[PDB]
Amino acid sequence: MELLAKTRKLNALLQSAAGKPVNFREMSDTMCEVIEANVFVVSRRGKLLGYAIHQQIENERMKQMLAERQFPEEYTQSLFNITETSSNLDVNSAYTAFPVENRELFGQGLTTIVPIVGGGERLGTLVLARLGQEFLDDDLILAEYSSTVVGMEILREKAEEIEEEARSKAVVQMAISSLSYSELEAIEHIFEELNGTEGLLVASKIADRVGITRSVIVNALRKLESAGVIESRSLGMTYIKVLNDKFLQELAKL
Amino acid sequence: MELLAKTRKLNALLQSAAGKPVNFREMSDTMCEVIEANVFVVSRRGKLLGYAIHQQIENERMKQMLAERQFPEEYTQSLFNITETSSNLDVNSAYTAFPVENRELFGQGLTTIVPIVGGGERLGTLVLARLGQEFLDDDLILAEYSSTVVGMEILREKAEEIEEEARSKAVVQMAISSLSYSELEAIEHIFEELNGTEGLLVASKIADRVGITRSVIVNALRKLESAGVIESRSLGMTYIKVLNDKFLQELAKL
Amino acid sequence: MELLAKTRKLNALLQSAAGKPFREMSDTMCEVIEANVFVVSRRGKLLGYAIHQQIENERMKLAERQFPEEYQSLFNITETSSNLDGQGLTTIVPIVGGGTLVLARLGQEFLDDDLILAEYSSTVVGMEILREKAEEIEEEARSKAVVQMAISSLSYSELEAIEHIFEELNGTEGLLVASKIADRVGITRSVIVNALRKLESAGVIESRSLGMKGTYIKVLNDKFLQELAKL
Amino acid sequence: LAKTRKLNALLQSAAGKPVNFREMSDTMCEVIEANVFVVSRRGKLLGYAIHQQIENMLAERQFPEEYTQSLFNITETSSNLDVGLTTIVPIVGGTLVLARLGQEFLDDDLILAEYSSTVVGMEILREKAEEIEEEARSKAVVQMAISSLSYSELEAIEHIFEELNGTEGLLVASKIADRVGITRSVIVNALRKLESAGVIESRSLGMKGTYIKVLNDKFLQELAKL
Repeated sequence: MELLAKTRKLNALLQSAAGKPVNFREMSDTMCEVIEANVFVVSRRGKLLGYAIHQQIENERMKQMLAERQFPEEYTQSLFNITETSSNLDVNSAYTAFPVENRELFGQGLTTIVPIVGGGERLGTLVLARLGQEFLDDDLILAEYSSTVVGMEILREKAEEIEEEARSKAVVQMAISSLSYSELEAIEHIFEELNGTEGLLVASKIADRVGITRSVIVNALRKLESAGVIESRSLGMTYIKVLNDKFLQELAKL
Repeated sequence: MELLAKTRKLNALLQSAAGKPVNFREMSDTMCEVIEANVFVVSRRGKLLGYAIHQQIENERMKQMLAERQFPEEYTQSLFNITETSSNLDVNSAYTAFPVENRELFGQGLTTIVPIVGGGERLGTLVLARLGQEFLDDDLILAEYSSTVVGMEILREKAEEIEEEARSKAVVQMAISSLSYSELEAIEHIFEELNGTEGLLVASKIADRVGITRSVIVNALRKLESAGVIESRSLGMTYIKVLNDKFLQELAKL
Repeated sequence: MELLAKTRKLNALLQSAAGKPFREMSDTMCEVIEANVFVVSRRGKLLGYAIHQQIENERMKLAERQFPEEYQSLFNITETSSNLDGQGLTTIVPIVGGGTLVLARLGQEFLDDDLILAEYSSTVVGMEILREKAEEIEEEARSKAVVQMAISSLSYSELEAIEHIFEELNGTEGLLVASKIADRVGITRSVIVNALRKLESAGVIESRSLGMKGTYIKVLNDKFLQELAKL
Repeated sequence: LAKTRKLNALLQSAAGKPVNFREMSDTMCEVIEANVFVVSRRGKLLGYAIHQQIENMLAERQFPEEYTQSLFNITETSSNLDVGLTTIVPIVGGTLVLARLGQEFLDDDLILAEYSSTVVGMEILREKAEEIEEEARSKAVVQMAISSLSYSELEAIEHIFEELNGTEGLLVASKIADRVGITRSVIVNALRKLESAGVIESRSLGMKGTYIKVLNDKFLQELAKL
């Protein structure tokens, strides 16, 4: 049919959103439009990475599930049993997206569960729901097309995390490479006095501890701030803020 | 009726290849199978990023340009004029994938040109060729859906190449931070004597013609070999080989 | 007679001035040697000096930071040469090997009490000149690494933005209107925002706003735009 | 005795480049003529050299606990401490300890003992600074290599060295593909990226598999998260 129309739009979104970064919200919105049904891109753990509502049913049980952006733990592990595409599931199924729970009112309450694979592993679960039309081969082409693209974008987000988790640690260590012996001993006792990420630094409370100059403490802060690890601010008679997630971790290796 | 059957085949490859290739040969092979037509994924400058033949054509006019993995300059800048899916462009054209001398046999010979765009930038050009019948909405979906994925895969490669081209320089620079002054000036004169990637390191004069210790050259070479920059092999009278594309470039800064 | 008192002092200055090197090391010798000090580079440059009596001859007077050179006998003076050149005298102790220490004084002529305070110092100087280079190549290369790390975090579009951003600034600092760059190539402004963050994350730049007037950006790395000028 | 200042001059006027203060201990031991014992503040024998071998555990790396704490509160130069003479000179900006049964301890012997005690400090600080230099750089390269990976081969690398259970070992081809379900070409691309940064140095051995040897001290550790 003129399914070609609904694919060009789905493609047109992807044909700019391609590259960085990954936006599951705007992506689920387009699926919601071209599949003409509710969309729930669900993580392995049951977390909602993105979603979009085409037809909204007024139910405190459901809209709440959407509020934590988390599905019930029992229902989450149930998706693992679904290995292949399971189309048009009934309101009396253990997989339905319609715990209404007066299901007589919901005769046309349908549910489609397409697993989201990145080849090597099941990365998530695409959940559909609709009250108007049956899920045909037409609606499955768009659902599976999307599920494949989601899988790539989940594997990308997970790849880019591992990349940056290591990159951030790398620049932290290079910043440490800059320090002298005293400057390191300085930095250690500095962030012990703070005991966290933010705080005010009493530079006179140190520099008497070991007899090392307060000017040494200045180098140690500039070198870190030079590599963007921190950023200090002149505050009365010094405020420092850590700009790196892994800085505190790598520092705690005495 | 199932276009779905032809989409599952295409989807099956895509997810089961998300694990980092990128392989345009594998992609082209499947398209050629599900689209049921010849596939030519063309780079911006005419290079074939990938291909797969469904129907063996008979001219060595094409069998040589295919053997060269490169399209003519004239035909390439012709592809820029195509801004959107052009379907079934005769054999009488300037866009046809069948440039022949004997055209009277290729009346049913056709061509379809789907552009490949991402981020806003025209990345490549998908080209289809078939003798059978005209490309239907059936094939146009599979063509456009493929051309969309090829787009975001080209963008992956360009971002991962930057990821690597810059990382490689970082490893080089990090190895240079290990050197002393004498250790550095040694490396400078070593690869001034080589005048290339590989060569034999005499150093019987090269070291003491300028007056550089033969032991400080070892430490300098061991440090470079530590970061995987180089790799030396032994002999009576040392052979060296640069394993980093960007090492020489970064070293050309005094 | 106890030279220990004069060598305990000199030593108690180097333990404190351990690392972070010659402007203050020259003051060190000028005090304990009690003579003018001139720490001269292998090629003439003044790495540090300190004056004790200050002959106001002005055939010499140092903001040149470079002598009228060629001076070449520090060439030729391979050993400590005491009391060269009234008693306007000079002691020249070599540091060159693998710079040069020059002492000047009106009065005594170093005695034998001695250059052993100068030779002692002249050795420590050499170790700190060797420290200078090692702790320079360390930083000059590591900075280039941080920059390349920052660039590796960019996408193709995020890079295209950066290439244009600092092609507009025409220098180190300046105001940036993120408005128009998005219109010159047709890429999202959020891309420009994302690109600037990745640089600012590694401390390459700083980027804080000026309202709708624009965003002010200041490059904090000496090696950024250099490495950026490579295709 | 200006040559006696020139002894200590060119003995470490090399100076330089790396830090080998075992070669420093004999420099003092030859010229102060002494048994030299460069001791860390906590107790480890950072270096030593013996001119006068005594018919007398140095084997090794630390001293008697409350002999070290005795040295700690020797805040000043104290020569001829008897018991076989003894001289203890502080090293701080470590501890230098001398001993002899010969020309006592001259105050010229003290000059060279005190002057050396200063140069030691500088080279302890230099060694310590250029060690933290290394230890951090040794981690930076590992993390650099790890950033090159993606989802699958991080998981591949995680399982590989988990099975290796140590530094070196043989990897049985595709026996590993069972336990992660990813293409096994992924494993190769993983091992290649690591050894491209000097983290490993592998070797293929035909139908047996592939041998691998970790070359980075900090790789095994940093990989342990997870």
